[PDB]
Amino acid sequence: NITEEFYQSTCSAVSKGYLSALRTGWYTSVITIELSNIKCNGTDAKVKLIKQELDKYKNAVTELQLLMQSTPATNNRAFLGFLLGVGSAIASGVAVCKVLHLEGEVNKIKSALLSTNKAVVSLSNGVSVLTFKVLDLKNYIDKQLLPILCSISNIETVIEFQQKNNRLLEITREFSVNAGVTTPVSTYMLTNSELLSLINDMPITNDQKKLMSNNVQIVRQQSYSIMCIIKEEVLAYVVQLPLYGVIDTPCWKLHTSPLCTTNTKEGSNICLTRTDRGWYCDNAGSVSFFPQAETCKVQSNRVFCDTMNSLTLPSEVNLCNVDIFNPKYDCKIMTSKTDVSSSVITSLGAIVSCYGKTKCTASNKNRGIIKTFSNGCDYVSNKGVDTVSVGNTLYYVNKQEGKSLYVKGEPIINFYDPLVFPSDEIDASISQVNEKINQSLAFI
Amino acid sequence: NITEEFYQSTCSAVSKGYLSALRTGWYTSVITIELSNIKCNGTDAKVKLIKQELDKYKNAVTELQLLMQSTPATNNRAFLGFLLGVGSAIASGVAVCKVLHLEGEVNKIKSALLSTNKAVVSLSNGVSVLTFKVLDLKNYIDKQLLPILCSISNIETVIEFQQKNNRLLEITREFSVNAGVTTPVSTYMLTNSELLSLINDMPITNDQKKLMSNNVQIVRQQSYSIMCIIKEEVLAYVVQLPLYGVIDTPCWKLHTSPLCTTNTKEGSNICLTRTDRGWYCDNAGSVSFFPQAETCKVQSNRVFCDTMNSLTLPSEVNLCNVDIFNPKYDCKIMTSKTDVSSSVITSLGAIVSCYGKTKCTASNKNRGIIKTFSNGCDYVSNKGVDTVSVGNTLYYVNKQEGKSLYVKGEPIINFYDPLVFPSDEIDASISQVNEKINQSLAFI
Amino acid sequence: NITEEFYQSTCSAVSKGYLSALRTGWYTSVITIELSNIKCNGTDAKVKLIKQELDKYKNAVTELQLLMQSTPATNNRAFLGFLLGVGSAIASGVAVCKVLHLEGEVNKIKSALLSTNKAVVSLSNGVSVLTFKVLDLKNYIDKQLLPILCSISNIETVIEFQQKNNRLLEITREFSVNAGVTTPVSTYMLTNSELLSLINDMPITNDQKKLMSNNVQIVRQQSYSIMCIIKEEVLAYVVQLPLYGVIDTPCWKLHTSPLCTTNTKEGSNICLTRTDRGWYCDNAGSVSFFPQAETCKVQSNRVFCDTMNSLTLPSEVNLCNVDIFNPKYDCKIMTSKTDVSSSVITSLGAIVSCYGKTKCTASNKNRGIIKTFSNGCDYVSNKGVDTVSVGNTLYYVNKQEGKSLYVKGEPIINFYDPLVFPSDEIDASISQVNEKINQSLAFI
Ligand SMILES: *[C@@H]1O[C@H](CO)[C@@H](O)[C@H](O)[C@H]1NC(C)=O
Ligand SMILES: *[C@@H]1O[C@H](CO)[C@@H](O)[C@H](O)[C@H]1NC(C)=O
Ligand SMILES: *[C@@H]1O[C@H](CO)[C@@H](O)[C@H](O)[C@H]1NC(C)=O
Repeated sequence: NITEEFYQSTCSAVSKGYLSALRTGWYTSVITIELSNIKCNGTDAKVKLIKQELDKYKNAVTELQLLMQSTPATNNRAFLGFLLGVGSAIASGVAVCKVLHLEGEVNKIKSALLSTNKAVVSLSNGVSVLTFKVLDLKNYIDKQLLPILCSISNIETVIEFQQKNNRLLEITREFSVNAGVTTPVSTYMLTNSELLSLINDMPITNDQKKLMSNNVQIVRQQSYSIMCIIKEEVLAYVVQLPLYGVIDTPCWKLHTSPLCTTNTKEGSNICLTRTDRGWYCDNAGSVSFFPQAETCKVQSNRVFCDTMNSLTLPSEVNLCNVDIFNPKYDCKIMTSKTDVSSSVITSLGAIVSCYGKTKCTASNKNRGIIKTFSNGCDYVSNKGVDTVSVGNTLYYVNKQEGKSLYVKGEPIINFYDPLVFPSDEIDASISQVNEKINQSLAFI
Repeated sequence: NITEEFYQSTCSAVSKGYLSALRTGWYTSVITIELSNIKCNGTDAKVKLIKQELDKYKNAVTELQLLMQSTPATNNRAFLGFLLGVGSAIASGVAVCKVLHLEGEVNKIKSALLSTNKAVVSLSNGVSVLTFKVLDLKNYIDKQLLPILCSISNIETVIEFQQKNNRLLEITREFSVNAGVTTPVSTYMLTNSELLSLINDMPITNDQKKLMSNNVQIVRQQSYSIMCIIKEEVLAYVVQLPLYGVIDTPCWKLHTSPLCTTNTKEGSNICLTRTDRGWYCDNAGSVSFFPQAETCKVQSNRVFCDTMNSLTLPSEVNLCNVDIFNPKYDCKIMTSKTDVSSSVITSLGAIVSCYGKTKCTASNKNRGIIKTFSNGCDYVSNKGVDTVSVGNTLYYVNKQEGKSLYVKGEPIINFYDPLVFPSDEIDASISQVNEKINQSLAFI
Repeated sequence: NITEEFYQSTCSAVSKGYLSALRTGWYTSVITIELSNIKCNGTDAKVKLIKQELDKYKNAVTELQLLMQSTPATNNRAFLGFLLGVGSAIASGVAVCKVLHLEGEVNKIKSALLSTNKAVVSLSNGVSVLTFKVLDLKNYIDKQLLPILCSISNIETVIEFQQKNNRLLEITREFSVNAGVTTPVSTYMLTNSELLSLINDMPITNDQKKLMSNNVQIVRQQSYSIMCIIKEEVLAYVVQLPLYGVIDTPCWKLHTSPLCTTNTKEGSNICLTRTDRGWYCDNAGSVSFFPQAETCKVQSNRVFCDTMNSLTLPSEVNLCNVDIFNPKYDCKIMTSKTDVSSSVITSLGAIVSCYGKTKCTASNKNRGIIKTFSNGCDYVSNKGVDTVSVGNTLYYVNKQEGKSLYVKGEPIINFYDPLVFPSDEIDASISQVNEKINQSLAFI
């Protein structure tokens, strides 16, 4: 299943054996709530609580109408994460909400949901969306609360109205503190049973349905709830769900740590770090590279990522793991003189970069220290090891089952003459450093 | 209204036509909740629920008193975002909460709100703050719950007490998971009707009132709720609201993308990227520049930003868009050899940086691909285009109405000799690169 | 108590007088909720609300069981913050949740909590954890709701069941929008009274107990709630609490701002910035350095940090404050030509970097401007000063009591010849710049 390989030559480790679940597109659906357009002298304590809860309903509608006085929009951005492009996440959902403001477009939705709660509607611009009516407050108020307008009430209707109205109030609270765009999509916007049935009635493959149904918590974190329109007794908000066009392709996570020399005199040390760490997944002949591995969510061996946070690299980028000096791909590195100690916890072990006077160890629960790292970059597997200490920092290692492979090799930092080594190169590569050394050497 | 101009020479696009709403200061207000200092043998099921809800009230007060055992403080920080300064956001509100601990200062507030819920109070240090009493639990408990202390109760008082007490419990929950400082300000801290009336009774211009009232959801996201003091049956917490001293000045958003050469042999390419992307707004003879455009919130054509996240640049910075080689301002760029493909979704179109073997296209809903980008930096408008693909990444473009202008020009990267081009310069400019090239040329 | 020293030579200020509270480890506890495995024809309005609330209970259990279809895991990352290592925060808690899936392990917990709500249990792998039963829904349903299965009910049982079931529903909502791992730990996962007693029954020093009890809001923000297992009528989720192995050691916060020359001709200026800003705390003969001071939480004079976000540096790093040219430690700086104006609000004052044509002032509430900064880097104390203005940005200063010391000195940027000054060095030091200048000088 999950395996790992550490490369002593480049101070890096690769965790193989994962499967992909990349979000490639969006599916926009319209969630609706039918409202009541409702306009005594009694002071009954049972009806006073009804008038109180009914005023919470009037204010919620007014608050949401005041909220839609403008076009919904989220804040847009317009190691190697700074190389990414800039997208507009809710651009697809906003385009669907723009259509619902066209005249007669809401009446098309209101009539389709007249005899059922769930319907597919083709909009005027051509988009085929799935529409869902999740709360019929119009039917409840006009059939139960209106016949009391008095003092013909009971305590059982006060409780039932507070329950039905509570969802509208909570949806309002979320939109009020999020400027009408929320993520992840809470259970008030879409309950678990509603989401599961929404996924089932969705035009996707059987493999996409089973994937989304077995990982609904991830689907929520990758969805947006966009407040849309209140018109003609209909409250509509667009839910924007992820499409996983890439499923079950190989994925692997590259971990990197600084590789420095271990000379005794302080300051005369040179360092080198592979900057291409992150998640990699095979995707359509290329490799989708996610520089900020903190953007992907891992469930057992499934990896959920968003292509918006990816670069599309040639598959030859994998050669940097075996031979960082290969002539087919220019492997990205950074150079530095900052030889500070740290550790990187991998999927099945821990990389340790111990330099200077730092105390680096690997311990077990009952027995204590079992390995003492010397100066340089080293690695230990989580088999038999429970914690790793670098300086004053205690790292817990991941206790997942898997086999690691230690690939011995000469650290490539030893191949560089420190006198002509180009320190302080942040976005560099093997060929750039060689081109810079060749200039410094010719100038001597 | 909204227009856009793409500059082929520098691979950048400017979106003009926006209006400003910059937060320049803070207005601190004091929100109060009057508490009851309350100290049978019956087992009535109606009174047992009252004793349960009353114990939730006692614990909430104790939890908030335990919360104020120290001075409230938020975590402080002390492309071009690293050039920003460091502020203390709640420093103004904390100074107001420090005054409320002075003796007799709380009694001044308690007496001002005796005959009304809303009052302006001048504190001892000279600050004139607006005080609001939003919940009188003291009056409810002492007039309704105290007369039952028994078993003279009904179910209608159990429900009404749970409703009034629920707000205090929720305010407590928020402060417990936020260390007494919350943002945005939820509807439990300040309801929509309370906030709107607070804005109305605020000493500001009529233009500031209408702006804040039409964008209350933004005012929440730019406000802080600071837990303050519990003393003498009074629960006080400071709400810190934004002041928009700059309103309706021109704003524009600068989008930049890497500009590289398109030579066939891999690695021999040089790249150049304008680093001055972000939001720009005219402000008091200068230009307020926001390097991280993700910090500003856009509502239709209004742009809400915080001057704390801005630099104050000369208005001559606008010359970099027309002539990046102008002698009046040193335009900021970065150099690199990393020619990776990406796209930047603009307000009215999309910039495409296609390099190497990447497949870059622009498509429509029904018809599919309509443009195939060649190697280099190019642009397409959202008119007729719905999606843009770079590699394995699908970008949805913004469907907002507006007119774009394509300004043809020679890409400035072609003006540089690659042999003496200074690659890997992150925080550089046009003059710095020229000064570095002149040194490499003189040394040959 | 709190003091501050500004160094005019290096444009930096140190705030001394704080005490440490560094998280060094984790303590995992198991929170349990006993569930009821429950399987009429009446339409009574009192029993219909019971069947409604009972179906919310069935769905909550089903939703949580569907949530555990995989191993819980959070998104992992694998000025000087980029030098930090990479940990797995919930690795310790996940290893405890992995043990609860072993057969018979849950039955050990179920029997220990049979006669009490609070117990210490030694697991099969050897870990001694504290187990807590916080909700016995099994006892409530089987003793009160089961005897009605009808129409023997009252309204007092509908309210009491909605109250007890509400906590399970809220715990479910949090786990649904967080993929089973939440932080901070809300009051639904662990109430304030439960947490305080959990801290009391914890195997730690008396000093750790009093510290955690007086700062429970911080303990929440540094804890994780990990959804674990639902097996044999037991709902278990692991709460992972911080261990503060370092307490009451000296801490100080280093603030830095750009130091530039003030020549009249634009562009001919060189800049220099100390990059070692952040929090420093004495820790076990070394110094724990936190490069991103926004990760530490300050309560009065106590500083709560996490060693996972720290580097372990020699105590000689403190010499950079008095003598940045000391031969014992290579002080980290960055070089630049970007002379932009900004301010840094310190604990007791404000650093001002005024360059070019920027208007930099320091004002008071009633009197207005009292100091006008000239070009260069300067400092003002919060005594008598309420606000600081740099350009169009208004900074409020911290009004905390304390004494500042202005240490006069020649700005070290004046010691460098601009013709051979190495601009655009991001991760550099004093010795690196000298080594680069010596090369440029020998080449002339
Ligand atoms: C200089 O370039 C040549 C050819 O590209 C290469 O073989 C040699 O190793 C380079 N020199 C250094 C010091 O990297
Ligand atoms: C060198 O500097 C001069 C004057 O500043 C300028 O005209 C020339 O273009 C520079 N050379 C290069 C290669 O940029
Ligand atoms: C060159 O190095 C020597 C010895 O390390 C030092 O004394 C001198 O100041 C350096 N020169 C410059 C310009 O920094």
